[PDB]
Amino acid sequence: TDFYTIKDAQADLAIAPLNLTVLLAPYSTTPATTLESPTDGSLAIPPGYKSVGHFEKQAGLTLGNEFDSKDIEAYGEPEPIRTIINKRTTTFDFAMYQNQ
Amino acid sequence: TDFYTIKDAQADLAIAPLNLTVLLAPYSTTPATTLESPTDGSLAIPPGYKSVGHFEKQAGLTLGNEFDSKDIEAYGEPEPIRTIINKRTTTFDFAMYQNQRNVLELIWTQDFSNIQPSEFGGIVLEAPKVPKNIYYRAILVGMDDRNDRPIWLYWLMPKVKLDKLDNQTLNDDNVIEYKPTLKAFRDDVVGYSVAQGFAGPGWRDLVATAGFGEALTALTITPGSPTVTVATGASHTAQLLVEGDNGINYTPDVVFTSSAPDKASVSAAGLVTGVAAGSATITATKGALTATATVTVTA
Amino acid sequence: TDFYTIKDAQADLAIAPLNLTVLLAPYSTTPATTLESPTDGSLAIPPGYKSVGHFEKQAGLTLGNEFDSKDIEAYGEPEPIRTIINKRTTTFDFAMYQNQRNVLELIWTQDFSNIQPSEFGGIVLEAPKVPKNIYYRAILVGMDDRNDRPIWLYWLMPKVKLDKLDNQTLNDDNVIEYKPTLKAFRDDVVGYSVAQGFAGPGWRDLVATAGFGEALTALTITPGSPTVTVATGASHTAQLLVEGDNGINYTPDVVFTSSAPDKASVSAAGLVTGVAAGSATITATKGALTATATVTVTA
Amino acid sequence: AVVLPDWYEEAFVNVENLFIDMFTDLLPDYESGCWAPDDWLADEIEVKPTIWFFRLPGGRVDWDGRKDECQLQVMVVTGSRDDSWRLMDFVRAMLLPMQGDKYKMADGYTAQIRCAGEVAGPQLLTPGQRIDTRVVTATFKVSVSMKSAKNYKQKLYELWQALRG
Amino acid sequence: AVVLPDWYEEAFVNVENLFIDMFTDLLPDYESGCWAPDDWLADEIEVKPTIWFFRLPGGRVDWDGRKDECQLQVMVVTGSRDDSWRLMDFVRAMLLPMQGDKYKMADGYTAQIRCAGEVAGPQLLTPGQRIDTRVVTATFKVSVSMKSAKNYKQKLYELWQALRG
Amino acid sequence: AVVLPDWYEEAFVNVENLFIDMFTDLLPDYESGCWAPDDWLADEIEVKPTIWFFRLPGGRVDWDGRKDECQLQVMVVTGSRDDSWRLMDFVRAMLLPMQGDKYKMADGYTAQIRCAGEVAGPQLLTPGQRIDTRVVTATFKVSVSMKSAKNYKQKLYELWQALRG
Repeated sequence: TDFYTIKDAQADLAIAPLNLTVLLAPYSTTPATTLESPTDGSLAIPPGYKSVGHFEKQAGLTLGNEFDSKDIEAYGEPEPIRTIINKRTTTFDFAMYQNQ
Repeated sequence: TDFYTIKDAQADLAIAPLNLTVLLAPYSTTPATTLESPTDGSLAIPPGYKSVGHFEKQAGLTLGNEFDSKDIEAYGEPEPIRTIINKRTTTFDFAMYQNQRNVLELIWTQDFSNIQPSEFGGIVLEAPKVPKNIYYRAILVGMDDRNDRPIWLYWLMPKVKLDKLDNQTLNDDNVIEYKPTLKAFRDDVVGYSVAQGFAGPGWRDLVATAGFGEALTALTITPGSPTVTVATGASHTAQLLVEGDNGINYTPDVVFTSSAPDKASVSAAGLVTGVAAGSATITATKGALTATATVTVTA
Repeated sequence: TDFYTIKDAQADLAIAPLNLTVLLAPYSTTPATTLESPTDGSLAIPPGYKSVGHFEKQAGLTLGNEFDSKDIEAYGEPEPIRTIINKRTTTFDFAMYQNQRNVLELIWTQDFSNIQPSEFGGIVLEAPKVPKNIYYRAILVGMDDRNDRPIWLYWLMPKVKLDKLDNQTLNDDNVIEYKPTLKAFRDDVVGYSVAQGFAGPGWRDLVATAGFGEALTALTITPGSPTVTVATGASHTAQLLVEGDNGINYTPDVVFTSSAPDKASVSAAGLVTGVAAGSATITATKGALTATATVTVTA
Repeated sequence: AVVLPDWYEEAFVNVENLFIDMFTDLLPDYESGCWAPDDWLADEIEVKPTIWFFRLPGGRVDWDGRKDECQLQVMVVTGSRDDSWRLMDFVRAMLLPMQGDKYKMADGYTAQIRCAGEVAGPQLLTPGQRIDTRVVTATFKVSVSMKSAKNYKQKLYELWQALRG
Repeated sequence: AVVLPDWYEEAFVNVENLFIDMFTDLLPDYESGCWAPDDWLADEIEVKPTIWFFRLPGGRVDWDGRKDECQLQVMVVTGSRDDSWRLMDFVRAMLLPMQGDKYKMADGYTAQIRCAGEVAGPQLLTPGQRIDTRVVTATFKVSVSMKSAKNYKQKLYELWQALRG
Repeated sequence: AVVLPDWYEEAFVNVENLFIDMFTDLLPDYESGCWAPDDWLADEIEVKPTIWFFRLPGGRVDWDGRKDECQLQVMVVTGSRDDSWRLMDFVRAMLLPMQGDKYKMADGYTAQIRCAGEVAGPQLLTPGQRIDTRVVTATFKVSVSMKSAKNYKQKLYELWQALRG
């Protein structure tokens, strides 16, 4: 065998979002289940989502993730037993330019 | 004496994993005891381990180690007595690039097996209400090649789990990168949390120098005086298995030369097919060491 | 006077360990009291100490020190009274490159002596269930050479143990580096936790200047008037041992010249084999100091 | 021309070709290219406007990131300084606000300009032998996504495992 | 040639030779080398395509790490700019995705390219005396593992302890 | 030659002399030096191999640390590029793994090379007037311990306290 086959690097599954857009909507609207048009298979953003305009190119969104790990140890073991996660908070920030 | 001998720097035991690969597997699979093929001594990853694809070259994997030191002092001493270690946690992280099902399953701590794409090939991956506790069996395979003889240096962590995940910057000049920090737990079946391993013909060369097993001093071929038939019978062919006192089968490494190929012809693979009814001496040709044997032919 | 004399900077007592080597030994061996051969005054590492091979050149060992100061103040003073030190811990770390048995044993805190390679030279090194408490005897030998006379500067820590381990980055441009931080404990047999030492002809030159022992002022040769036989008898040859008031044997350093080589010939090694029956004057030739002796020959 | 292997397909777009096509579509009459044509140099007193795009060493390619970064130098040549500055302004307004923009070249392939920043600003270069032409030059840093990051390690291994091995 | 000591074995691979062999296997008809051959310079109006590899001062060798890093400059010479850019694209698509790849040279030794990044991007150089040849040049940072990190300190010590000592 | 004061002894080793002696011991027939001899320049068509060592401005001396750092340039001149690359490989394999290695020069003094790293990698330089010689040059950063860090402040003070004082 040859070693490069083990990795099996597709190299075409690395999708880079080249024009990232943020569309905020009021809490009264129906949340979007998907952005695929049922009849055409095309991008169909539901009404009520209004873009916040252009933001800083070099900064971009920083989609953050935080984990609350609580590795419960009952009677003492060299490794924790049933390491659970309490909370997972997702945050993202962007430097908006538009004065909308 | 001279001082450079004291260090005794081999300088060839520094194996660098040049193509590191990570192979996650579901917890239902059987953990891999070793990555060596029993019948051939080659790389054989067991089925069920799927690669997570390519990750960032410049960052690589940061195989971290943490020690919990509890130096118990009883009645007051200038130095601690019986300094023990409580916990040793092994963690490793990598910046994946592939948007595969297993990668996203690991990131979101969910099972996306039942996620059926829409009629237009569209999928949505909802995050779980509570982050699930999903365990994986991971292997970190790396290959360093000496000439054409590779060294497969690998780790066997059988109960890894995601611990943290770095923030993702979504610009136009970089692709989305997932950087989870997997933490290796101690599986109660295999009894270990991590196991470094080496394999390959390069390791067959370097194992004696590395200090594992007895030193290579003698070489023997198991059939003392085999007999093969000129006719195409059952005993037409035979196999030569040169094996040193180290217990390592050196047959692929050792090339055999026959003084009288007319009677018995033996190639570098130790083929004992033979040519004519007679007795031929076979000399196992190696480097600093050599082995000798005699092969007879009789129809 | 002039001010430069007050400092009295030797500038030659700055010994740099140019080839630092770390030698680890099991706890069952006898710790090394010194690295000086009693019979020859040469570097003699005791058996059982095996080097950990080459490590990173640019980083090297970082022999750290920690002090626990407890300035006891009883009733209030502008400065503390009887400031004491609780613990002095000596630690040193190095980035090993060799994938030897002892290196991996130290990293994994296990004994891989029973690890038998497979028939194809494949080994797997499982991590222990609980990190074992394994002690080692360590020597850190460095050699600085003046002309052709070396100075063997070394440390003697007899009860080291692995404390922590640095995270490992597995890229393609660098080999795997193991960077343990050994901590030196106090052995109850030898009574010390660390012992710096100096040895070699260079230190024979520099010891009087360093300030150890009496100053080099006079030299003497122990046989006042030896007699050797012209014939090949038992007393055919004798030995000259020039020794200063410092108590250090200066025989290899001092070259002896014979005024009358026809009667007795003495080489740079103080050989008293002789030529003809007679009395010859042997003058131990050194630099600022000189010694004189007389040797007689009679069959 | 060049007989490349049959199994090989193009992986990088031609930035110079892409912008030549873009500015021949934007400005049809004015000729843009990567070179000074022999017939364009024939007339100097009444010189026709032209735009030149030159790929320059700059930026780091990211094969894993499917990004091909390069420094592009745009040389606007007209018969008047005002015309050269107007054309350079047009080029800057076309290139600078690009962010993930798609463009279908003459080859029928739709490229994608990730970003286009300016490294060195415009400047009116001193005249050379061609004395009646005013040239305004600027350098842009153009990042464009590759056609495909597919590697041909399999063919490379087959080559030396069939010839030598 | 050069009579090296009997106890010395080669420790570094020839990066130029390795890539010359690789691109003579990949491109059989098109000639690649480390030099401009005298017979290749004979024809200029109808010039045959060629590729030149030049080792340049760049990167730091790591003897302890068994790594030999160097900067490799690739000069693609064809009779047309489009052909030169196509061939340079082929070369970039070959070298760039390499990571621990192995290749058996004509010497029978299987090398191992650790990585191959790009320092200076491709560019079409201005013509010189050879006016009909379009050359595209690029520099790559190539790291390849050494044949053996074994040192010969013992032989040097024997030499100076037998001659002088 | 030069009449130095009677109380002065050498404090630094000659790095060029040390390596010239080392590579005349390693390669007896091939001549090495710090200069191009007049008789060596006499033949070009059949040129004998040679190695040139030049000390260059580089590295900081550390008198207090008993260290003498310098940049050494090695020029391998042979009649063939393959021979030059082989000899440069030999030189690199000798110099690079050095770490606290002692060597007894022709003067009878045993030096000690602290370390030897490569600053600029090997490269084949374009031919000059001598057209049939292929030269491969590479610079190394060589650190060697001093003979003695002893200072002569006593003599310096005595001088001006006897003459002027």
